[PDB]
Amino acid sequence: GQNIDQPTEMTATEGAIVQINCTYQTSGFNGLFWYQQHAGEAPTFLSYNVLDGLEEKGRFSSFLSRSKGYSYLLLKELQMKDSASYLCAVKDSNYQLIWGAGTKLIIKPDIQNPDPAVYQLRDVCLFTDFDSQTNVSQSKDSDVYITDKCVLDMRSMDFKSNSAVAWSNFACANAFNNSIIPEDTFFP
Amino acid sequence: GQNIDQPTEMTATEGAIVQINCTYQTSGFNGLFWYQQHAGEAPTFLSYNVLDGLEEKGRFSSFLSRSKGYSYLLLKELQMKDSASYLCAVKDSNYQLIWGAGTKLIIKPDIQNPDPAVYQLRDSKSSDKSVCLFTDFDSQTNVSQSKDSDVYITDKCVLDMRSMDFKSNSAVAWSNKSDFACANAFNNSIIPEDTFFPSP
Amino acid sequence: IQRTPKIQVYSRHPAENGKSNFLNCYVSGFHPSDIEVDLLKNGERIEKVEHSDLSFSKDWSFYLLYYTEFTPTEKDEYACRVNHVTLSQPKIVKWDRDM
Amino acid sequence: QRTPKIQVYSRHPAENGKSNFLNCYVSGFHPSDIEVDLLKNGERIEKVEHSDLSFSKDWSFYLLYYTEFTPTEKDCRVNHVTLSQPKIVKWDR
Amino acid sequence: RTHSLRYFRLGVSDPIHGVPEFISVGYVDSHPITTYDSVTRQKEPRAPWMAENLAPDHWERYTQLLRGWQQMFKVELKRLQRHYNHSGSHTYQRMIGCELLEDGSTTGFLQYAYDGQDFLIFNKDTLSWLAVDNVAHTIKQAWEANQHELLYQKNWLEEECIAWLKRFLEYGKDTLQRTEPPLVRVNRKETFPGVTALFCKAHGFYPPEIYMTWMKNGEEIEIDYGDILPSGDGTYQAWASIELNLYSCHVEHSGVHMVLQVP
Amino acid sequence: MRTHSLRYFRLGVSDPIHGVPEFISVGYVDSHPITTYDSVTRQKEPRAPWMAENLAPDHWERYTQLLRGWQQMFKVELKRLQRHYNHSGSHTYQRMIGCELLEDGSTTGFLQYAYDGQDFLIFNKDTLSWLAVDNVAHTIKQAWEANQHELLYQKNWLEEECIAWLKRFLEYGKDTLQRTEPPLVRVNRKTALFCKAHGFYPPEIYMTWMKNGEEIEIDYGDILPSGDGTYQAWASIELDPQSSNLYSCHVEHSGVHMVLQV
Amino acid sequence: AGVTQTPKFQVLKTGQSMTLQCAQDMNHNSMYWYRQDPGMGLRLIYYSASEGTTDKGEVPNGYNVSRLNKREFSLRLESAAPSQTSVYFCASSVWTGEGSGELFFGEGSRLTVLEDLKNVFPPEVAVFEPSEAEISHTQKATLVCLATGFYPDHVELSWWVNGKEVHSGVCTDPQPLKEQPALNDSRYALSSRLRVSATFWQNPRNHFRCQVQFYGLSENDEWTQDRAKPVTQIVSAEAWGRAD
Amino acid sequence: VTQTPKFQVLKTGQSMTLQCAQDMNHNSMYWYRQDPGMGLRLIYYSASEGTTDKGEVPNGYNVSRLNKREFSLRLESAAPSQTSVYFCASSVWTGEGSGELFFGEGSRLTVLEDLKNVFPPEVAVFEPSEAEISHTQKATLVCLATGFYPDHVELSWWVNGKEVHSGVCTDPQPLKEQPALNDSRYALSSRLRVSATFWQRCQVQFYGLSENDEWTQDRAKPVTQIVSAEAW
Repeated sequence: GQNIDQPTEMTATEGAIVQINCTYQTSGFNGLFWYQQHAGEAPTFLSYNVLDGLEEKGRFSSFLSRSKGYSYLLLKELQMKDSASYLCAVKDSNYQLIWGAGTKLIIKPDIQNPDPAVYQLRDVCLFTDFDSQTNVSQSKDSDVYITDKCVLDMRSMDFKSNSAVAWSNFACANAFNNSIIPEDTFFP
Repeated sequence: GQNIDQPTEMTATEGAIVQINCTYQTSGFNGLFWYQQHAGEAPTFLSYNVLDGLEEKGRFSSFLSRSKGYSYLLLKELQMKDSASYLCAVKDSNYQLIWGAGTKLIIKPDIQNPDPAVYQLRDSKSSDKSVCLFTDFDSQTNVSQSKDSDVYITDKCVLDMRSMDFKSNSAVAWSNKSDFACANAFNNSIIPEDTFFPSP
Repeated sequence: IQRTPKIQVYSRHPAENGKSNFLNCYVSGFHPSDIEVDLLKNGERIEKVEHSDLSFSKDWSFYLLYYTEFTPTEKDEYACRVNHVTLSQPKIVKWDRDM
Repeated sequence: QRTPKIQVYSRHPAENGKSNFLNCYVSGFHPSDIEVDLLKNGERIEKVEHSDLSFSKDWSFYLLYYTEFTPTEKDCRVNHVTLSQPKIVKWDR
Repeated sequence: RTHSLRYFRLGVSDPIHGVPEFISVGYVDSHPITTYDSVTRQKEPRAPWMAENLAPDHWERYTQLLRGWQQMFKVELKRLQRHYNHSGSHTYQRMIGCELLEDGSTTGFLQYAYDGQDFLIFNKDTLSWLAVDNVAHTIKQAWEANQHELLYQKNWLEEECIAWLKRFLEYGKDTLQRTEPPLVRVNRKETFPGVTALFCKAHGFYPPEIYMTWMKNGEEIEIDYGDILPSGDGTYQAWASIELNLYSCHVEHSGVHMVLQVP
Repeated sequence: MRTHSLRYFRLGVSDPIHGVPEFISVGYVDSHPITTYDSVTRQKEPRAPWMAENLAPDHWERYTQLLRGWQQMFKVELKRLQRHYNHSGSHTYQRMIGCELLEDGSTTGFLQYAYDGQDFLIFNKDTLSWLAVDNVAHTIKQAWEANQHELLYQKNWLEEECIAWLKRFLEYGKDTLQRTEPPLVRVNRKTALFCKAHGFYPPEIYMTWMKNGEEIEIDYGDILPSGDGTYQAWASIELDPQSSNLYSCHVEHSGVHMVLQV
Repeated sequence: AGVTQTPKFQVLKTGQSMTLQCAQDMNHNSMYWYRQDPGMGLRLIYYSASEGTTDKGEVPNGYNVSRLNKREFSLRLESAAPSQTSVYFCASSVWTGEGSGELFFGEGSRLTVLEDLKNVFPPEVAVFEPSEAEISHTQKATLVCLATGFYPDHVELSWWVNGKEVHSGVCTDPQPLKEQPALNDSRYALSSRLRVSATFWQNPRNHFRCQVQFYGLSENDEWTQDRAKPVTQIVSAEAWGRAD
Repeated sequence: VTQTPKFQVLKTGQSMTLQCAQDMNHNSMYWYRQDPGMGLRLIYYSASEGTTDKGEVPNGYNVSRLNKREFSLRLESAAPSQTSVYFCASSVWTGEGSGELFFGEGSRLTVLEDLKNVFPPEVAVFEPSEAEISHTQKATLVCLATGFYPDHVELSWWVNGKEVHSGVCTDPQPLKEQPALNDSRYALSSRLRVSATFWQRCQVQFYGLSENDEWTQDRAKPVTQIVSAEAW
C-alpha cells in the first residue's frame, strides 16, 4: 500500500555536494520529515516540507515536489561530521508516519599526500595512509582478523588518514593479500 | 526621422461629438489607418484613408488631407463603449507601419438624477479594512488621491445597471486605521455641497 | 452573548384532518447549547418522539429537530415547549394547523 | 506566342582588320525561353556574352548577344518553341 | 453542485450533569457524518454509508486522536479564560472545513469562537489570522510564529479536505447526489378586508437549496421569505409570500425552472 | 527636361524547365534596368551602379523580404488563372506598373497584367475600375473592385509615390539619364538609299526620307543597342530610275534637327 | 478562429528564456510581433512577410523568431531583461505591401521580468456587503470587492452570481492602485463593484462571489523563500443574500 | 526525553520494562524499534495522557502511560525476535502536521536462549611502529577489544586524563571472531594518531549481567564493567 523508497547507502567526497532522494507513494499527505541519526545514536529532526518549495537552514536544504511525488535533502560543502543516516518519513491522511529505511552517507576524505604503508605494532599489523579508492577485503584465514577502513581527522594538523587493522594468533607482508593495494606501499 | 503625433488623452460628454487629431511627418505615404484598442484588449481596425477627403462608416468618420499631413477621426453620438484608446498608423514609402502613441478617449456619463452619497459598507469577517463608498454623483466631480498614507482611494468608475437602464459613478476608499471614518474618507476631494452622509 | 432559541412547528406534508402525518418542531439559532424540548398533545407531553442530535451552525449556534407521528383533528392542540437559559419560564408554541 | 526577330549587326561601322563588337539582338518574342549563339564560319563562338532578359511594354522579351571580334574579308543561330529548327541569320556588312 | 465537509468542536467549561465537556461532529452537505464527545470517548459514524465503507481501524485511529484533541481544547479554553479574567462556564468552538463548487472552484476555512462570537478567522490564502480583540491577537502571534503549521493547514484545507470530501461524496452518492424535485403550489386568500395574500409553498425536495421568488408581469417585485426546513424524512420545504397587474411564482431547483401563474 | 519613366515588371511561369526561375521582377528607369529579383537568387539586387551607390543595404534588405512575398502571391494568382482557363502545360503571367514624368511637368500612371503575353487586366486610375478582356479577367475585376480601398491605394501610389521615386532615381543617375550624345548620320547606296545614325543617346530619335519636300512608302529599321550604352538606327528608301527627284534624310534627336541632302 | 497567442501572462526572472506561441487560422501570409509600452506606439520586433522568411523590425535585440509554417510564428526571448517588461501582441495580414491591408491582432501577452521572485504575491480578496443606508435611500445595493497586496499586476477579477458569471452592473478599476506608489517593486490593490437591485440582494438564497485569478509561478520555478510559493492560483471571497 | 536502561541482556522468557519520561510538557509519546535495513516500526503510542493504542508490531509488548510525563514499555516473555534497539519519542500533540519528534538516547536489548556465553572484552594497547614515527612523524596507537559477547561495548580514548576525540577512529560495526557460529563473539579495534613529539590509555565499557542475575558457572560472573589498557 504505502511505500517509502530512498537509496540504501550513498558516498560523496569531503567538500562536495550530495543529494539524498525520498520518493513517497502514500495515501494522503500531511508533510515530509527528514531526520539524521549518527552512528548508534538517536534520530534528530532536520526539516519539514508539505508545500512545493525548498527550505534552507545552513548547509542543509530540503526540497519537496508534491506533483511528481519526491523530496530530496541537499548537503553542501560536505564534512566528515556529515557521515550519518538520513531518515525520511511522511504523514498520511490519518497523520501516521510511514518511515523510510534510511540512507547511510559516507564522506570520503580528501587525502593530500597518499603514503600507503603497512606497519607492525608490539604489545597487530596496521595498513594506513592510503588513497580513498583502495578497498580492503575481509580476511580469508579463519584466525586472521581484518577490519574495514577508518578515517581519523587529526584536527590539529588538519590531517586526515584512513587505516585498516589486521591481526592473528603470519606476518604483516601476508596480511592484506586478499585486498588489492597500491604498488607504492611501504613494507618496513 | 519619421514621427507621428496625437494627443495623449481627451475627455468629452456622453452623447456629444469628439474629434481625434493625428499629424505625421513620414518618408512617403501609402495610407493612414485608425485602430481602436480597448483597455486590456487587442487593437482593431477602424478605417483607411489614402486620398484627401472624409469617409463615413456608421457612427464613425475619418478624414485626411495629404497637403497638411493631418487626419482626424470623428465619432458622433458618443456611447459609453466608445471609451477606448484610438491609435493612428501610417504606411510609409517602404510600406512600413508608423504608430502614434495613442489617444485615450474618456466618456463622462450623462447622469439624469444625481444623488451623491457616502455609504459605509458591511465589514468582513475576514478583513481588517473598512470600506467607504462615494456614489451617485455627477461626472463633474473630481475624486483625488488620499493625503493619508494608510487610506487608499480608487479613481471614479461608471457602472451600468443594464436591466434598470441606469448608470452611476463610484469611488471606493478603504483602510485598516482605527480613526478612519466615512465622514473623513473624501476630505481630499471637492465633493458636492449636498452629499448624503448617513448617521452612524 | 446569549441567543434565545427560535421555535418552528410544522407538519411534514400539507395537513389534512383525518390524514396521518408527522409534526416537526425545529428549534434553532440558540446559544448556549443546553436546551430542553418536548412536544405536547392537548397540553400533555408525548411519550413517542424521535429527535436529532445537537447540530452545529456556521454562526456558532445550535439546532434540533423533534418530530412525532400524528393524525391532526379539529379538536386537538399540538404544541412545542422549549426551555433555555435565555427564558425565564419555558415557552409553549402552538402549531398553526398549516395556516 | 510570337516568333523572335533576330538582327545581326556591329557596334561601330566595321573596317576590315579594325576591331569591333558583333551584336545579335533577339527581341519581340514570347515566351521567355530561348537559345542564342554567334557563329564564326559555321562553328559557334565560345567567349560569347549576353545581357540579362528584358521586358517590353507589349509583354515581349529582348536580349543582346555580343562578342568581341575583328572582321576580315575571309571571316546568329537562335532557337525557340516557335521555330521548327533553329533559324540562322548571317551578318551582311 | 456545491458540496461541503466541515468538522465542529465544542468545549464547555464547567458543564451541568448532562452537557458533555467536549463534542466533535462532522458533516457532509447537511448530513452529519461523524460523532465523538467527552462522555462516550469514541468516534462513531452517524450515516449508514459512513459505517458501510470505513473499516474499524479508521474509528480506532480517530478515537485516539479525538481523545487527545479534547485534552487540547480543555487546556486551550482554560488559558482563554485567564486572558479575559473569566470565572464561570464559557464555551470554545472550532470549525474547520472546505467547499467544492459546481464551478470547479474550492474554498477552505478554519475559525474559532469563544462564548459563541468570532475569535480567530484564518486566511489560508494570506496565511495569517484575523483577530477580533487584544486577546485574540495574543494567540494570533503564537500561531503565526509557527511558519510550518500555517503551510500544513493551508495544504490540509486545499488538498486533504477536498480529497476526503470526494471520498465521502462517492460513499453516499445514492443520498447526496440525488435530486428530489419539489411539489410547488400557489395559495390565494383575502386576509384583512381588501388585502389578498399569495403564498407560493414548495415542499418534498432535495438537495435543500431552492430558488423561489415573485415577479409582477415579467419584471421583479417586498417578499416575506420562509426558512428552508427539514421535513423529517430528509426532504425539505420553504415558501415565499407577497400581497396585492399579473403575478407569478418562479421556482428554480437543481437547474430546473418552473413557473406558477396566479389567475 | 525630357520624358523619363519608372517601370516595374514581374513575370511568372507555371511549369518552368529546371533551370528557369518561376518568378522574375525587374525595374527600369527609361531603358536602364535598375533592379532585379528572381525565384532562384531570392535576393533583390541593384542592376545599375548609380542605384547601388545611392541606396543603403537597409533598402535592399527590406525589398527582398517584400518580393519573397510577392513571388508567392504571384504563384497564387497564376495558379488561379490557369485553373479557370482549363489550360494544361506551362503558361505565363505578367505585371507591369509605373508612371511617366513628361517634358511639361505633367505626369501619367499605368498598371496592367497579361496572360501568355496578351492583355488581361488594365487598370484605369481615373475611373477607378479595371478592364477585362474575357470572363476570367471579369471574375478578377469583380473582386479587386469590391476592395475599393485597394483601388484608391493604387491610384495614390501611381500619381504620387511613383513620381517621387522617379524624381529620386533621376537624380541618382543624373549623368547616365540626363546626358545627350548626338548621332552620326551617313547616307549610302545599296538600288536604294540608306540613312544610318549611330552613337546617340537617348535612344529616342526620329528618321525619315523626304521626296522633294514631302514625307514619302519608307521602310523603317529599328532602334538597336550598340553595346556601349548608345544606340543606332537606319531608314531605307528605294529609288525611281524613270524620273529625277531630290532626296533628303531628316533626323530629329533630343531637340536638334539634321538634314542630309543627296 | 482568428489569431491565437499564448501565454496570456508570464512573470520571469532576470536571465530566463521564454517562447511565445502565435497561430493564425485565416490563411494569411504575413505575420508580426509587436511590443507595446506606455507613451509609445507599437514597435515591431520581428516580422515574417511570407511563409519562408523573417527579418528584423525596429527592435530585435533580445529576441529571435521562427515561422514554423504558414500558420505559426513564435517569438523567443533567450536571456530576459527587466527592460523587456512589455505587452506583446502578434498580428497578421493577408499580404504585405498591400497598402490597404489591415492588421489582425491576437489577444496579447503581458510579460514581467524581475531580478528575483521574492516580491511576487497573490492577492488578498475581500467582499464587503451593501450599506443598508444605501438600500433605504436608493433601493439599490452595491457590493465592493477588494484584491490587495498582489504583485505583479497579473490579475483577472470577475463577479459570479449563483454559479454563473455576470457582467451587468459590474465595474472593475481600469488600472490597479499601486499601494505604495513611490517604491518601484510595490504591490498592487484593485477594487470592483457589483450593484444589484435592492430586491435582488434581499433574497436570502442569492449567492455572490468576487473572484480574482492571479498568474504567477509554476512547478518549474525555483522557490526558496520561507513563505508559501505564489503559484498560479484563484482567490475568492463570498457573500450571501440577506433579507434581514 | 530520558530513557533507561541503554543496554540489557535478557534470558528468553524473562520479562522486562523499559522506561521513558520528558519534562517538555508534551502530550504524545511513542515507542519504536529499529531493526537492520528497515524503517522505524511503531509498537504502541499514547496520543495523550489517559489513552494508549497499538501500533505496527504490538505483539509481545504492552504499555502504560503513568502520567503526562512517563510512558513505559513491557516485554512479557522475552523472545529472540525482540532483540532490537528501542526508541521512545514525544511530540507536543498528535494530528499537527508540523510538530516533529524528540527522541530518547536508545535501548539495546539482547535476548539469549541461555546466558552461558556472555563475556567481557579483552583490551590491549599496541605501541606505534618506529617505521611510522620516522616515515611520517606520526604515531598510531591501536586498541583491540576481543572475544566479548554480546555486542554491548563502548570504546573511548583518554590522553593525559581527558577523553579525546581528534585522532581517534573506531570501527563502525564489530567483527565476528567465529562467523560460522550463530553465537560468535566479537572484536573491535580503534586507532589514535599523534605526533612523534607527543608520543615520546584505552577503555571499553561493556554491558552484561546484573548483580541480580543468577550466576552458577565456574568463571567469574561476566557483569557490566570497564576494561582498560594503558600506554605510556
